[PDB]
Amino acid sequence: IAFNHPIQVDQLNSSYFKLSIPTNFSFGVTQEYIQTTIQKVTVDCKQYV
Amino acid sequence: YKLQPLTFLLDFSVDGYIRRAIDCGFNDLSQLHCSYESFDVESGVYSVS
Repeated sequence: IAFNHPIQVDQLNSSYFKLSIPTNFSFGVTQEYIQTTIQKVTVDCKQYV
Repeated sequence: YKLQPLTFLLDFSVDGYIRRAIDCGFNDLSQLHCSYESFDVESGVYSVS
């Protein structure tokens, strides 16, 4: 089991607030196919039947 | 005129005496007229045997 690891930040008692700053662009991803339409077909009566 | 068993769409006027009939067997358009059970069918692409 290795799903118990969480990235964390520490709250500050002082009025000033601690924060985490990004430094790397690290671009690149893919997006799921949306399907949009289904194949269109018509059965022919007196042939398939 | 020769007689054969046939499926005929029958249109009846106010009198109820048969005035207009459609022979489903003769012509592709007549088969389409028998479908929808209407003398005139809306324009569309229709499959035939």
